[PDB]
Amino acid sequence: VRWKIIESSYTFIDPYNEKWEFPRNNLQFGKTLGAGAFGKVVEATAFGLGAVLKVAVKMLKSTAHADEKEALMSELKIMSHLGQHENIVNLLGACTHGGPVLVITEYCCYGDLLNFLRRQLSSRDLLHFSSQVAQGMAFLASKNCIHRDVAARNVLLTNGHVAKIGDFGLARDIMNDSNYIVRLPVKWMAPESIFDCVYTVQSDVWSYGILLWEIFSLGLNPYPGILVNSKFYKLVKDGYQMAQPAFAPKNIYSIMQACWALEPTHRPTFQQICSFLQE
Ligand SMILES: CONC(=O)c1cn(C2CCCCC2)c2nc(Nc3ccc(CCN4CCCC4)cc3)ncc2c1=O
Repeated sequence: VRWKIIESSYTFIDPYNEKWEFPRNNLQFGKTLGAGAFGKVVEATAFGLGAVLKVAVKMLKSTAHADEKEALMSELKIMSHLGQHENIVNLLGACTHGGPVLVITEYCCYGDLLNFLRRQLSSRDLLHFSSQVAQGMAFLASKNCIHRDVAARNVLLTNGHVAKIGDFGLARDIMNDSNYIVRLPVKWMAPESIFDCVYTVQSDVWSYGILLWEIFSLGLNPYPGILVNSKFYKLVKDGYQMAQPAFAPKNIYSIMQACWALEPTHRPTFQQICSFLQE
């Protein structure tokens, strides 16, 4: 679904600090980048932030009620508490008074990784995206935070084509995206998450392996030509794994295979992945 802080790094608190408040009159809205069922994000210019800056602003749609306004405040609260990292879309501000709740984050000018992969690209660039995402994920794991939608569509590229992850669950067009199965991104999910609804850092690691396959296939849909149905679930349960992508060095495919261990404890950690990638 969306990002979640779990217990045991140690979790002292379950996450609004008004230090983040920014005046909404100092934002000018531009184009819409995307929207979900209850949320949307627009690009904006913010004047005097922290500096005149292109930023992304997340807000509710008209269709949202108090339940959704709370999920948005709850996302703002998680973001305020995690702290900053180069490979996360960072919180910059919020407007929680004088109007609808606005959450202000870094704008990533190159858009999403999936579309970038699909549109020259070098092997070193692919390895960098892979490392950048792994670093963001190790950061989250170090904060006892689970992502639960790791996927190329959910990695953004900013200046220097540096990759960032973020919690885009409220602004993700889920209802009109057939990769979410009546709604879960099943082709990216670990078996324990499909068959037991269990979600852990290790389940995120499985999804990371799927992301790697997307990157090194240059954006193929996972499990090419295979429909999500009974046969699909039996395959993954029975240990079926996608073939090595055309642009993956064998050592990178070995990371995927490791991420896809059926036993979650036999999967690597994100720090181990970063370490191996740096080598
Ligand atoms: C924590 O809250 N932040 C988010 O939800 C953000 C959402 N999205 C997005 C995450 C992906 C899903 C949508 C919001 C962002 N997209 C960009 N960059 C971006 C630029 C261009 C495109 C393409 C725009 N066009 C596509 C067709 C018509 C418009 C997409 C993303 N920069 C930041 C964010 C968030 O902080």
